[PDB]
Amino acid sequence: MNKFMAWVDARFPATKMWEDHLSKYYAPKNFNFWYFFGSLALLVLVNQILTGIWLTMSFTPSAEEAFASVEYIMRDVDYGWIIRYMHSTGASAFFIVVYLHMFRGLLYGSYQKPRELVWIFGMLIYLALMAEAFM
Amino acid sequence: MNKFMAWVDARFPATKMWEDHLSKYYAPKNFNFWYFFGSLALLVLVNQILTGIWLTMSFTPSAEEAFASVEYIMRDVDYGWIIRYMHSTGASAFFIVVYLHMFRGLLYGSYQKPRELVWIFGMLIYLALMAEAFMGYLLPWGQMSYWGAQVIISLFGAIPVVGEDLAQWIRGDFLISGITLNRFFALHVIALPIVLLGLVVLHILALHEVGSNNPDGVDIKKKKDENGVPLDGIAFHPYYTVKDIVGVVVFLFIFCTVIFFFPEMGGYFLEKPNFEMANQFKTPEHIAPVWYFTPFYAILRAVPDKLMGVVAMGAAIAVLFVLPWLDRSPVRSIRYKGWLSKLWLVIFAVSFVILGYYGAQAPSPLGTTLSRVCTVLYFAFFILMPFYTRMEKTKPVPERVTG
Amino acid sequence: VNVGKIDPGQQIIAEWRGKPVFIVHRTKEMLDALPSLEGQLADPDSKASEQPEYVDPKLRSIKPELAVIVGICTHLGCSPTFRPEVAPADLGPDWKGGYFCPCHGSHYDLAGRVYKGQPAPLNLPIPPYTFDADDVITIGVDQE
Amino acid sequence: QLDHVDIDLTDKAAMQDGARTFANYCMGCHSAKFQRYERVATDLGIPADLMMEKLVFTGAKIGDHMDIGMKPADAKTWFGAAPPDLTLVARVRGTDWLYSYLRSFYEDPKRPWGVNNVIFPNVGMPNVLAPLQGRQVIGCKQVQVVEDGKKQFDPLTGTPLTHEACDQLTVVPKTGELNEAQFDEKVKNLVTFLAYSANPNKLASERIGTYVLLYLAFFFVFAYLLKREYWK
Amino acid sequence: PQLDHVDIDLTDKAAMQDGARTFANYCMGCHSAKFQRYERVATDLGIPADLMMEKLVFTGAKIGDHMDIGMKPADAKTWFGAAPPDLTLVARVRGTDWLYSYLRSFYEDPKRPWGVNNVIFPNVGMPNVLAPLQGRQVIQLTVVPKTGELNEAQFDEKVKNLVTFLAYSANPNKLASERIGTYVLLYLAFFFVFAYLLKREYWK
Amino acid sequence: AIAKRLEPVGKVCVQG
Amino acid sequence: AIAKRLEPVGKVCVQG
Amino acid sequence: AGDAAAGQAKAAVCGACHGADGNSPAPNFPKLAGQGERYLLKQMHDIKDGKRTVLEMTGLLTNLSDQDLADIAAYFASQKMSVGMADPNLVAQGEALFRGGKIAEGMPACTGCHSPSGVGIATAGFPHLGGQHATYVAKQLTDFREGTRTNDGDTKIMQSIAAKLSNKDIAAISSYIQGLH
Ligand SMILES: COC1=C(OC)C(=O)C(C/C=C(\C)CC/C=C(\C)CC/C=C(\C)CC/C=C(\C)CC/C=C(\C)CC/C=C(\C)CC/C=C(/C)CC/C=C(\C)CC/C=C(\C)CCC=C(C)C)=C(C)C1=O
Ligand code: HEC
Ligand code: HEC
Ligand code: HEC
Ligand code: HEC
Ligand code: HEM
Ligand code: HEM
Ligand code: HEM
Ligand code: FES
Repeated sequence: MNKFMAWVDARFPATKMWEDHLSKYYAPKNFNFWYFFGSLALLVLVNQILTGIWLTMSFTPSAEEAFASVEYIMRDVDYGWIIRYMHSTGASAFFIVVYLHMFRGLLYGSYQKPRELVWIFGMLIYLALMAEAFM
Repeated sequence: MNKFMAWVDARFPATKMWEDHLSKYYAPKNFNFWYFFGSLALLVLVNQILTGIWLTMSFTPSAEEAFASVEYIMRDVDYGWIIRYMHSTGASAFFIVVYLHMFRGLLYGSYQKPRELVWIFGMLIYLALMAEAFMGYLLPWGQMSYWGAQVIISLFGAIPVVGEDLAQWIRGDFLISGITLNRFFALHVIALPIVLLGLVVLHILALHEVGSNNPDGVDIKKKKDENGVPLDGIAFHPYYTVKDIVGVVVFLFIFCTVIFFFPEMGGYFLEKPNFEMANQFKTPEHIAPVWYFTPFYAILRAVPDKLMGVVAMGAAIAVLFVLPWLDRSPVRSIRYKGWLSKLWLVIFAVSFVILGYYGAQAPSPLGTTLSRVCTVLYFAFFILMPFYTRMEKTKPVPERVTG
Repeated sequence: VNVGKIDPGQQIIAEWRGKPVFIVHRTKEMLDALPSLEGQLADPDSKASEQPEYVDPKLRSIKPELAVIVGICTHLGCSPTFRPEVAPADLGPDWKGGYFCPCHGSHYDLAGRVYKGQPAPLNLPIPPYTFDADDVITIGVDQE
Repeated sequence: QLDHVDIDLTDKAAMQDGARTFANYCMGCHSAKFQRYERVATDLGIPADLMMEKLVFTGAKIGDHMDIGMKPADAKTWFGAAPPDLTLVARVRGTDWLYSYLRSFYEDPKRPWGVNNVIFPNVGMPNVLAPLQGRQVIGCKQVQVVEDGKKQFDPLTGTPLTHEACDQLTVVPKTGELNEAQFDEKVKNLVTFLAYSANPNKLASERIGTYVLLYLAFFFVFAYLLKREYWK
Repeated sequence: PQLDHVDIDLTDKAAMQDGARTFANYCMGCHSAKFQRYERVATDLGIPADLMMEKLVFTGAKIGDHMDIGMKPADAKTWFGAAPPDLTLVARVRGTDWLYSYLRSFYEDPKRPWGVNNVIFPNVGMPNVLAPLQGRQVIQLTVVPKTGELNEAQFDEKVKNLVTFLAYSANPNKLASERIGTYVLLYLAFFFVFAYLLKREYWK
Repeated sequence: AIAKRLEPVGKVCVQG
Repeated sequence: AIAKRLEPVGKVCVQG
Repeated sequence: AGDAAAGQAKAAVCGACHGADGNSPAPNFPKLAGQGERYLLKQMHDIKDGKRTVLEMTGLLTNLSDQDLADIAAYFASQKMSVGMADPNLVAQGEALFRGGKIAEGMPACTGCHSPSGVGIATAGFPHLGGQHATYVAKQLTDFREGTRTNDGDTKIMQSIAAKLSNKDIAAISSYIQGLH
């Protein structure tokens, strides 16, 4: 609503953030296949967080029950098998999408100036992802 | 380094954020004892996150091992007892600091325009905190844990039609069990911490959008010098950063005193019956909530009807959301509000404290009578606010903050 | 639970949902005495207690012969002791059989209805059970 | 009405006697499963070999938890109530409650085990310390005379001035190994050991907290100076 | 080693029921299926609960209990030299072809502790527990005539049904997984059409 | 049909 | 000293 | 409560098998000396009513009234059970079982209900065991294990406990109890 957004904007940077980041933020118009993977990485991260939260509701992090709790998710929890498969295939898809993202960076020199910090934060993300996936 | 910061600033608005939020961010210079509690809430949230992460390294969210895992932390893990007491004392101190924070908001009318969204985000934070603490208290899987969770989730059985189905769906079982334990553990360890962090981010962002209130309720932004800095404004960094450092040290002194000398705090920070393992078949002689939930409990216990009791308990928290529109005072600070506002704030604080005090004990005749009276007064503080904020005569707010 | 093998005046203990369910074969004289016990029960009609809608309000069972009561004393959830004796010395002369809670002295009749002025505030629970056959019952599925 | 007991957690001998009492008279039905023999020996100053030989009766290792063979379900069936784990009982009930409870057993033929407890009426626990205390009954004995708190002692001998009361716990003479004072000390040592078991980090907690508070006072001095200065 | 291919049909309720019978009688003596419940096996195999309790639950367990066994892993490891692994997920650990070739590849080998060896699993610690059915198989594997209840085809059918039940046990969600995935993919194609049309409209 | 398909292997002779 | 303090309650009289 | 003074006279017939003071000389006869009065009275009532079958006592308690039984039980409870001697080759295992039970099998230690010194709990009815003849103790443990003796009540305390004792365990623990004091 117009009145509601006027009320919010006087109290929150809602419209300003929207118009600085998504609207009125002018990206190059020639993005190709290789530029899908940042948004896809975001989606896979959200999927990992959600599915992992739901797995944590049924997982037992003990050597005696971890495997048994995973099978409990697969068999006793309604649709728990779906959530577990979303999570595992989502880890694999996270690395697929992230590798294609990094390779886009390699192809188009997106690490070069002025995007050195973007690349370094991406590499920190990749290290965190490696550690996260291993654990 | 100058060159390093120049390199970063071309690629990251580090200096811009620092000068927009902490330095060159001019807060009122007359903050007092009551303005220490936002930074202390941040400190307690960080403490809870760190100590909870470390407890999770050793905790087992199963009904067969939760209590045993807590004792494993308390005895087998090196300094694990320290981390556990930090977490329990930090939950209690989170609620202490947050209640004093909210009472500051009440005292100085800091929920009023333009800080309505700040207040609403703060109330969402409070709801998230209550959910987080309730779900954490189940994790130890003691008698108090199990039975408090049982009663609190049976409350969802009071909804007239879908109540029982909703309660069963929340529990994940036909009773409170290890399924409920693991579910609440997952919610408490990730989901609600993420929600709380996001809500705190939104809260601070809204505040920095509209600027801080002050004890005098004076809009310092009205009077600015030739540089555009408010006359009664000082940079948050370094002045309030050092002030908050002093406040943090004092809070840590109290916090560590409790941790290392009175971690149970007379059975209020760590309830005695919760040191007994959960027993589905024996309930404690008297089951009571953790102290920071006791007031609302009293309200729920003050209503003879079950569904109306649940509704009243929910409204006791929901009315604080609409508080910004209940206050029709022309002034913000209680210092310049009329006698009626001061009297009703005193009544509300006393009623809240009495409700907490009497909800922590088994029902008694005097206890029940005072709980009902204090429920009436607690709801009247809000319901009558739109009226007694207009009937009263308010003092003229000074142009410049006092001090 | 197969219940046709319970001789008159004896009960068995089934385990349902972790809780102990007393299944009692209530003989005649006990069912004759129960209509005379309404003067000592706090909830004789089980208005505030917990029971299915298909059990008789007074006998609190699907049929008077069989009494299915979750043996969990309302006050603090202790298991009552089954005392079918007429007038035990320590139960007083007014006793007519029932359940005596040993932890804090809560009393119930043979229908699970709590006595007046005892620690137990409500009657003993009646679990949802049905009669698959005249000699067998299912504790956990409501009667059709 | 509970009786106060001054429990010295720094008394290694008292805690050792309490541990012996717990291992002999209590671990028959009660576990201390949240507590390891190794830690108990380390904190009580008992050599590991001595702990193995004297306090570990169940064939467990030194690092094993103080588990017992009696299962909670079996014991609940046998006694009418499961004997709770006693590792944290000092925290659950407090030391004064335990001290009064273990000395409040008196013969009660109406009860399943022939005894009742003043502190814990109708408790399902048998009086397992009867051989030490002796037969205790609800009878008539001499109790100090008190009038609105006016407690009368003998000015000369310093002993109480007493009158007869017939609702008091009295130990039948020559019925137990220990007299009233000796059984009091036995129960005190046992409750001291239970208090240690409930909170084994107490002494270390006090030491670490003292150092933490000293550091925090130092840091407060510096932060206060950095605040008051820089606020001029 | 070279495995024999077997076409496992997870829709064959009769075959899975025969495999469950064989698993309960000949395999649950040493192997648990502790990660699945009797109730779910009955539901997925079309076995009535009373029939499942009467015919396949020998341990005294309830219908809703895991298919546990008395033989503890430590005792079995001591006795056989190797612990009989839980077989709930063996069809995923080894595959149905490997199981089919393994259960038919036991031959007599006196040098071995149990008098048998396996072509698929050399020096395996399993006794040849299906010898009564297959008969005496000796080394190329050949069955001594008139030594087992079943012929080669009948024993192959028995092993196929058992392996089918094992395959179901490893993946009890496979049929529901395909059914749900069909609808999910249909909806995703439907939504892709709309998303693509929206993108095409905006990018004009 | 299913009952025959699930018949236990072990058959026991019993007196009478 | 500790050993005397920790002596088990039950004493068993053994042959020889 | 019974009268020990009169029980002594009333217990003369018993002394033929249990000894004059209740310290039987023959291993197969249990020692009644020092046994809990409640337990002694319960056992005598059980044998009267057939709840416990002692063929050697057929008809001996039928003519004794309740007060006579109480007096005899008081007289025997007023004595002191003599302590026997444990077999050195068995004392270690018996002591381990008595004091610790079996954590793995979930068998309780005997030191809880029967004292660490084996004196039992007289008020609770837990029998005195220390000094009891090894043969009699082994026979009672076997009878509990096989259900021959069932007068321990509906709770089946000792039937359940003895179900977890092997024959070697029974022999060792009986030998240890014979010397326990
Ligand atoms: C004695 O007793 C008592 C006490 O105690 C001792 C007491 O204390 C008290 C007092 C009590 C208090 C005051 C304490 C109060 C405490 C509380 C408030 C605790 C309450 C806590 C609970 C009971 C928890 C309840 C939780 C509920 C009901 C919420 C449940 C939420 C969920 C389950 C979430 C559902 C999950 C969802 C929605 C999945 C996510 C959805 C998606 C679609 C994910 C995204 C997927 C995709 C992207 C794929 C689809 C793609 C799309 C959309 C297509 C387009 C693509 C794009 C992405 C654009 C009382 C009265 C008492 O008497
Ligand atoms: C050393 C001799 C012992 C001490 C000290 C305690 N016990 Fe026991 N006990 C037993 C049972 C069956 C119960 C449950 C009774 C009931 O719930 O009504 C108990 C209970 C206790 C308690 C109460 C704890 C509480 O939170 O209420 C305490 C403090 C306690 N016990 C201490 C049985 C036995 C038993 C079997 C014969 C033995 C040997 C002991 N208890 C020994 C001790
Ligand atoms: C005890 C007499 C057994 C019975 C009956 C059955 N199996 Fe077994 N099995 C047993 C042992 C001791 C082992 C381990 C052997 C080793 O050397 O490790 C096994 C192993 C298997 C395997 C291998 C699984 C794997 O390696 O991952 C399978 C596939 C298997 N067993 C299947 C199986 C079947 C189908 C049975 C009934 C026909 C059966 N086993 C019975 C011991 C025993
Ligand atoms: C020999 C003819 C006996 C005489 C005379 C009496 N009793 Fe005895 N009794 C006898 C035996 C062989 C046994 C052991 C039975 C077994 O199961 O092995 C007993 C046992 C008892 C007991 C039980 C002891 C215990 O459980 O610790 C009691 C209490 C008892 N007997 C009492 C008793 C009394 C009162 C007698 C005189 C009236 C008496 N006995 C005589 C054999 C004989
Ligand atoms: C808990 C209560 C226990 C414990 C842990 C053990 N026993 Fe004992 N026992 C118990 C009761 C209530 C009784 C009385 C049975 C009755 O009334 O008939 C007994 C009895 C015995 C006896 C018989 C004594 C006699 O006949 O004179 C024996 C030999 C005995 N119990 C032995 C025993 C052993 C070896 C135990 C540890 C393995 C043990 N008991 C534990 C109750 C309890
Ligand atoms: C980048 C984010 C994440 C990645 C890449 C990731 C990756 C993985 C992987 C590869 C597994 C192994 C799954 C398997 O092999 O079965 C796993 C397991 C698990 N994850 Fe994560 N994860 C992420 C985030 C999370 C979060 C946020 C949570 C909880 C909130 C979580 C909860 C779990 C749980 C409970 C398991 C064990 C259950 C299971 O294996 O399915 N994960 N994760
Ligand atoms: C606002 C933040 C939080 C609050 C208010 C809170 C509150 C609580 C409370 C009151 C308990 C009960 C402790 C007891 O009485 O023993 C608890 C337990 C627990 N909490 Fe949280 N918590 C918070 C955040 C977290 C986080 C972020 C984690 C993990 C990432 C966590 C992990 C745990 C664990 C593992 C336990 C069980 C161990 C224990 O009880 O000490 N907590 N919490
Ligand atoms: C629980 C975690 C919370 C954190 C970390 C937090 C953080 C902060 C901080 C740092 C400030 C600025 C400094 C200060 O005014 O103290 C602030 C201000 C404020 N907070 Fe909180 N807050 C929390 C919860 C709440 C709650 C529960 C409420 C009210 C329901 C609330 C309402 C407010 C308001 C109205 C202000 C600005 C008022 C003024 O400027 O005087 N906050 N918050
Ligand atoms: S357990 Fe029944 S009255 Fe308390």
